[PDB]
Amino acid sequence: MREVISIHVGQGGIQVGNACWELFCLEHGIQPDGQMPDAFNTFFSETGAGKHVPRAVFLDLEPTVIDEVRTGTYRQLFHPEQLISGKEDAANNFARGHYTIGKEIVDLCLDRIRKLADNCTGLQGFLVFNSVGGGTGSGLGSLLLERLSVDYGKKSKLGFTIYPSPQVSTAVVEPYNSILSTHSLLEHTDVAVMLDNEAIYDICRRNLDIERPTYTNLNRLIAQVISSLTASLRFDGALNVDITEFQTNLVPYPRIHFMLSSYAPIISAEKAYHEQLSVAEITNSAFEPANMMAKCDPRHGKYMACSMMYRGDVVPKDVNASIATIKTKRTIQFVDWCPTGFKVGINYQPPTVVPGGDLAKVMRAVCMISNSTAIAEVFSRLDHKFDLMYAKRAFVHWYVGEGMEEGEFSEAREDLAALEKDYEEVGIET
Amino acid sequence: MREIVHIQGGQCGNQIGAKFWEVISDEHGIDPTGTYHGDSDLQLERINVYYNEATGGRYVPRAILMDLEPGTMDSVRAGPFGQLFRPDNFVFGQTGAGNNWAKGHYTEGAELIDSVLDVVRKEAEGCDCLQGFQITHSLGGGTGSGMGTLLISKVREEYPDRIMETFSVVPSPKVSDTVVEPYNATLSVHQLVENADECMVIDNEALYDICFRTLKLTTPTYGDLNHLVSAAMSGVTCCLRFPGQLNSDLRKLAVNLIPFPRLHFFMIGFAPLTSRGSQQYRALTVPELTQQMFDAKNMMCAADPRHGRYLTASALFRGRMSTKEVDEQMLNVQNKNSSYFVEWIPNNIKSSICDIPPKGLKMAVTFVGNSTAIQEMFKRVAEQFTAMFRRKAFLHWYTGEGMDEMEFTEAESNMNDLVSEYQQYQDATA
Amino acid sequence: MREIVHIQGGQCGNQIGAKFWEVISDEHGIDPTGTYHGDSDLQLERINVYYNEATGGRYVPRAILMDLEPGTMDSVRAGPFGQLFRPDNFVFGQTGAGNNWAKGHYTEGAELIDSVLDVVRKEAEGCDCLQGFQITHSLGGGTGSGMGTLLISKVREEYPDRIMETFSVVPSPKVSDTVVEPYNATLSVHQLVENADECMVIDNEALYDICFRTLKLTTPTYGDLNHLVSAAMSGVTCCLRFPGQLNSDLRKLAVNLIPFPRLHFFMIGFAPLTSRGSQQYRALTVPELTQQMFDAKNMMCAADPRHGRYLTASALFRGRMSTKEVDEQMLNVQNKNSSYFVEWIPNNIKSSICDIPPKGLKMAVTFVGNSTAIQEMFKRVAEQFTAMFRRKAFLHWYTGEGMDEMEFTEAESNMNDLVSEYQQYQDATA
Amino acid sequence: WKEKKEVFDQQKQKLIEEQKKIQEEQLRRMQEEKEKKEKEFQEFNKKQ
Ligand SMILES: Nc1nc2c(ncn2[C@@H]2O[C@H](COP(=O)(O)OP(=O)(O)OP(=O)(O)O)[C@@H](O)[C@H]2O)c(=O)[nH]1
Ligand SMILES: Nc1nc2c(ncn2[C@@H]2O[C@H](COP(=O)(O)OP(=O)(O)O)[C@@H](O)[C@H]2O)c(=O)[nH]1
Ligand SMILES: Nc1nc2c(ncn2[C@@H]2O[C@H](COP(=O)(O)OP(=O)(O)O)[C@@H](O)[C@H]2O)c(=O)[nH]1
Ligand SMILES: [Mg+2]
Repeated sequence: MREVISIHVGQGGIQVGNACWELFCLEHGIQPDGQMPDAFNTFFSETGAGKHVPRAVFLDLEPTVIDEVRTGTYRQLFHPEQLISGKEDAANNFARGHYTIGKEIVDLCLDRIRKLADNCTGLQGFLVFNSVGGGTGSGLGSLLLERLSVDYGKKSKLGFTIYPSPQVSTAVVEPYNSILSTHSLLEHTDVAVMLDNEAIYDICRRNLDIERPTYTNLNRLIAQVISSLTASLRFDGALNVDITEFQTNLVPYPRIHFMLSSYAPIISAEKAYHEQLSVAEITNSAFEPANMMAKCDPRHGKYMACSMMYRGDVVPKDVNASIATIKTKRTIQFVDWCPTGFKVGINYQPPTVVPGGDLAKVMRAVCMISNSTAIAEVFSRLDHKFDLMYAKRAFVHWYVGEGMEEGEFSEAREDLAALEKDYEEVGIET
Repeated sequence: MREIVHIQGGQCGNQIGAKFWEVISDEHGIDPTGTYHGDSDLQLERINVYYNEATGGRYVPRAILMDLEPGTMDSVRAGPFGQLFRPDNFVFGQTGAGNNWAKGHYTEGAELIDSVLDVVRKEAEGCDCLQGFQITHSLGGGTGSGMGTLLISKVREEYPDRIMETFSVVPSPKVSDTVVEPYNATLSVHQLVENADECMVIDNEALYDICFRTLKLTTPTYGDLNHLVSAAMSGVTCCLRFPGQLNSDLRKLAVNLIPFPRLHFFMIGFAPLTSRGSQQYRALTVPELTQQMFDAKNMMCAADPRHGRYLTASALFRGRMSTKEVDEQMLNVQNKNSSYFVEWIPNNIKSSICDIPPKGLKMAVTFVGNSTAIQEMFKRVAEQFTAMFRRKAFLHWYTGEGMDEMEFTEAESNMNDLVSEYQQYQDATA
Repeated sequence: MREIVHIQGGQCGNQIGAKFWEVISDEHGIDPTGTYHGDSDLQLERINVYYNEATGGRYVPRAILMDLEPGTMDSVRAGPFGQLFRPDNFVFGQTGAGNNWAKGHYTEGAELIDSVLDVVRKEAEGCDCLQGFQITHSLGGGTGSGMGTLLISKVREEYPDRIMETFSVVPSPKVSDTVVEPYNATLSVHQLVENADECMVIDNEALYDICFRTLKLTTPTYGDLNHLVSAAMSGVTCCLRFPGQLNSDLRKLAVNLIPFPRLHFFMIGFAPLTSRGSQQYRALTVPELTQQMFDAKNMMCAADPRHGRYLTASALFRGRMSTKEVDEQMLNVQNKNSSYFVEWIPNNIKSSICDIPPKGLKMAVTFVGNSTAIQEMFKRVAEQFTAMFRRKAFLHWYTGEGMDEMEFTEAESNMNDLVSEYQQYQDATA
Repeated sequence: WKEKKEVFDQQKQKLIEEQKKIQEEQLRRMQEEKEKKEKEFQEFNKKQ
C-alpha cells in the first residue's frame, strides 16, 4: 500500500529511465514481456491476471528516442499511451519548452498523472529525471513541477538533475537554461541531487578500469543509486527509512536542499573477490572525495547532515564502530550547530547484478546522500559562465523571440546571488 | 487478578514486543498456535495476567499494536509467534510521520488515536482487576515519541489511580541513526515526566557494549538487544505471576523506589550474563549474582553509576535460595560502598524472592536502581538540542504543522529544571 | 395460534422476502420442495405461524406477492425456494408505475388492488387466531410506496384491532439511485404515520457501512444486505415460534416500546457479526453480545444514536443463558450511559430470552430501540424535498394524474410537525 | 557570559502573557446569561 511515480522527460531522462527499468524488472523477477514466469507494488500495478505495468511516464518532444523504446524488447511492458511524444523539438531553447510547444503537451501529461494517481492508495511521492542542459528537459521539467506543486500541494517530489561539468560541455548555451531551470526548481522541488557527468567518468576510469565509457555505463550506476535509495520501501530491514523521513533529517532550511551523492563499492569481478569488502573499508571509500558522484570537493566546505544507506548482511554495531572512526578523522569536519549528523539505514537485500554489465555481485554496499556547504562552487562557476555572455547579450535573441521577457534573465541571477549568500551565512560558526 | 495490558507503538516498540511476547510464551509453554503444552501446574494458575481466553481453548495476548505506517506490523505477523496477536488490535495509518514529532502528535496522530483508544478502552473496561499499563516506545522516532506520549496523557486522564509503566529508548550521541533525534527527544521528555508513573531508560550503546564485553559474541544484532530487553522486562513482573517468599507487585516497587513524584527515571540491568565458552566455568551463587548486579558495565545505560549516589535500589531475585544470605549480602554491598549511597535515607535497598527461576537458569536477578547519575544523559541531550536550536535548523518542518518555538523554549526550560532539581538532592546533606 | 400473514410489494420488498422465506425455511428444516426434513421436535410444533398445510403433507407459505410489473415475480420464481409460493397469490399488472407515486396510488394502483385485497381477505378470514400483518416495501420507488401504503390504510380500515408491522427502506441521500426519491418518500411518510402500528426503517447506506467495516468482506452485494435484513426480521418473532424463559409477542413489544401513538419509528440491529477470519478468535459471551448490540456502527440506519437520547429500548436474546447476567448487564449498560437515556421514564430497557438459538450460532441478539436521533433522516429528506419543490421540478408528472400541490403542502407540513413533536420530548425534563 | 545570557527574552514573553491573561480574566468575567432560554423554556413547557 505504498507507491511512487517516476517522471522521465528529455533524452537524458528517458535514457536513464530505461537504465533503471531494466534493473527494477530484473530485481523483482519480471520478464521483459511483463509476465512473471508482494514487493512489486511500490513500482508496479497488477492488472488482474498476468502482466505488470510500470508506474512511469515518458515525455519528449523529439520522437526518435520514444520510437526506439516502442520497438525494442520492452515494447510490451509500457502502456502504449503513456509514452507521450511531440513532433517538434525545443532545440536546446528553454523558452520554447516553457512557453511555445510545451504548453500544448503538458495537459496530456497531467491527465496521465491523474489517471496513474487515482490508482495508488498510499502515494509516497514523485520522482523526476531530467538533464538540465537541454531545452525540452529543463523547460518541461519546470512546467510539470510548477503544475504539480499546485495540483497536489504537500506531496513530496524528488529531482535527479544532471548539471553540466565544470569544463566539459556538449552544448554552448547550456548555462543559460541551467540557471533558469535552477531558478524554477529552487522554490518548487523538495530534494535535488547532483549528477554531473565528469565525476562519474572519473569513477568509471579509476575503479571500473574502462577507458572508453558510453552513456549506458553512467546510467547503470545512476540506476543502482536509485535502487539503493528506494530499497527500504520494498524489502524487510532492521532500520527502515521512508521518503517522507528526509526533509526532517537532511534539509536544515527550506532553501537548502541541494546535496551530492556517492556509492561504494564500485569494483569489477576480475579483482573483487581478492579483498574482503568489510563494512569499514566500504564506508571509508564512500567518504573519499574522489568518489563523489558530483565533481565537487567536500574538503572545501563543512558537512551539514549525512544520510547513508546500507544493504546486505551488515550488522548495526559494525556501522557504529565505523561512524566513530569517521568522526575521529581530522580531515572531515561538521558544522558547529550539528553535534550528530548521521542517519543510518540498514537493509537485508543485497544489490542485484545486471548481466553483461560492469559491476560484480557483492554482499555489502553503501549509498550516502550528504548535504554539504561546499556545493556553492558549482553555482559560482555556472554564474561566472553565465555573466560572460550575458554582458554582451549574446544568444538572447533566440529567447526573446520565443515569448520570454527581457527581465527574466536578471531575476534568476538575483536568486543565485541570494542562494550563494545564504550558503555563506549558514556555514559560519556561532 | 491484578493483570496488565500491553500497548506498543512505533517500529522499535513493535520489535521489542515481538521478542517480549515470544519470551513470555516460552516461559508459560504456549505454542505459536496458542495451545498450552507446558509441564508444571504453576504455568497455568496466573496466566490471566497477560493472556485472554477464547473459545477452542487457545490463548490470545491482550496487546495493542499501533503505528503510523503498515510495514512493521505486516512484517511482525510473518515472524514466529506472530499469529497470537488478534487481527482486530492492529491499527495503522496510510501516511506515516517521517520522524517528525509534530506530524505524529498534532496533525496525523490526533485523528488516528481515536480508533486505538477505542480498543484500549475495550480491553481495560473488561478485565477483572486492573493493575495498570506498560508502554514500550522509542524517543528517537517521530511517530512513536509523539503518538505514544499523547496516548500516555489520554490514558492518565481517564485512569488517574492506575499505575503506568514506560520502557523508553533514548537516542545516545554515540550511535546516532537520525539527525533530528534531539528535537523529538527533548519534546518527548517534557511530556513524559508529567504523566508516567514509572520510566525505564534503555540505550542501544549500552546494549552493544554489554554484548561485546560480557557475552563476547562477535556479531551483535537487534535480536540480541531485543532478547536482553525482553529478559529484563519479564524479570520485573515475575513474582506477580508466580509464588514466592516475598511477593512484590509493581505498586510496591513504586512506593519504595520513588521518593518524590518527579524522580521516577530508573536504569536497569540483568544478571547473570556469561559467554558460551565460560558458562561451564562459573558457579551460580548469591555472591556471584550480587557482584555482577552492581557492576557498572552491567547497567542497561551508558550512564556511569559511580559518578553519582543511589537514592534507592531494588533487586528481584529468582529461584529457590535462603533469605538470610540475600539480606546479609545486601547489607555487605551497602557497607562496602557507603560513599555511593545517599546518607539521609538509611536502608535504601529493597529485595524480593521468587521461587520460580527462568527456564534454563537456576538463579536470576533483575536490578532497578534510582540513581543521581542519570543527569548526564539529559545534560548531553539538552546540549545537542541547544547546539542545533540556536540556528533554527530543521525548525521549519515542525513549525509548518501548527507548532511554534515557544513550546520548544518551555520544553528546554522544564528539562533543564528537571536536570537541576534531580541533582539538588545529590548535594543535600543531613 | 396467534399467527401472521406475509404481504410484500415492489421489487425491493420481493427481493427481501425471497431471502426472508429462505431463512425461515432453513430454520424450520423445510426443503425447497415443501417437505419437512428437520431434526428436532420443536421444529414442527409452531409451524402454523408462517406455513399452511395442504394435501400430500407439503407446506406452503401464506405470503401475498404484488407488483405493478411481472418481471420481478417471474424472476423470483426461478430462484431457490421459489416453488413454495402458491401461484394463485401472484397478482400483477401490465403497465407499471415508473417510480411515479401518483400512478401507483391513484390511477393504476386503485383498480388493481381489489384482486390482491380479495386474496388478503381470504387469507385473514381463514386463520385460527390472527396476530397481525407484516409489510415489506421500499419508500424509494413509486409502485411500492404507493400501493403498499394505500393497502395499509385499506387493511387498517377493516381490522382496526389487529397489529400491523412495516419494514420500510427510506432513500438515503448518500447512495441515491432515483432522482424523484424525495417526492414519493415524503408523500409516503405522510400516510405511513397515520396507519402503521410499528415501523422499522432500514437504509442501504448503513448496510454497506456494516458490510465494509464489521464483516470486512471485499464485494458486498444485494444478497448480503438481504441476508442481514432477513436475520433481523426473523429475530423479532423467534420467541413466538419457540419456548423461552420470558415469551414476548409483538403486541407486548408494542405496549412497551411506544409511549405515544405517533412515536413508532424504530431502528434495529443484529448481533453478533464477525468476519470469517476472526470468527475463531472471538468468544460468545453476554458482555460481548451487549457491547456490540449498543454499538453505534451496528445500527441498521445511518442515524447516529449518540446524537440523541433513547426513549426506550428492547433486546431479544436467543440461546440458553442465565437471566441474572442478562439483567445485570442491562443495568450496567444503563448506568454507564445515563446521559443518553431520557430521565423521566426509569427502567426503559426491555429484555426477553428464547432458548432456541439460530442454526449455526449459540447466542444471538435482536435490538429494537426507540430513539430521538431518528429526526435527522426526516430532516434531510424534507430538506431535499423543499429544495426540489420550490422550483416545481418534476411536478407535472404527478399533477397530470389528478394530484395537486395542496397534498404536497399538507404532507410537508405534517412531516415537519412530526419532526418537531418527536424532538419535543428530547428537551423535556422532569 | 553564557550563564548571564540565560535570562531577558523569557521575561519579555511573560509580560505579553500578562495581557493575554488579562483578556481571559476579563473574558471569564464577562459571563453574560442564559436565563432567557430558561424563561423561554418555562414558557415553552407551559405551552406543552
Ligand atoms: N548522464 C547523462 N547525461 C546525458 C545523457 N544524454 C544527454 N545528457 C546530457 O543532457 C544535456 C543536453 O540535454 P539532452 O538530454 O541531451 O537533450 P534534451 O534534455 O532532450 O533537450 P533538447 O536538446 O531540447 O532535446 C547534455 O549536456 C548532456 O550532458 C545521458 O545519456 N546520460
Ligand atoms: N533494540 C532495537 N532497537 C531498534 C530496532 N530497530 C530500530 N531501533 C532503534 O530505533 C531508532 C529509530 O526509531 P524509529 O524506527 O524511527 O521509531 P519510529 O519513528 O516510531 O518508527 C534507532 O535509533 C534504533 O536504534 C530493533 O529492532 N531493536
Ligand atoms: N436490499 C435491497 N435493496 C434493493 C434491491 N433492489 C433494489 N433495492 C433498493 O430499492 C430502491 C429502488 O426501488 P424500486 O425497485 O424502484 O421499488 P419499486 O418501484 O417498488 O419497484 C433502490 O434505491 C435500491 O437501493 C435488493 O435486491 N436488495
Ligand atoms: Mg532531444
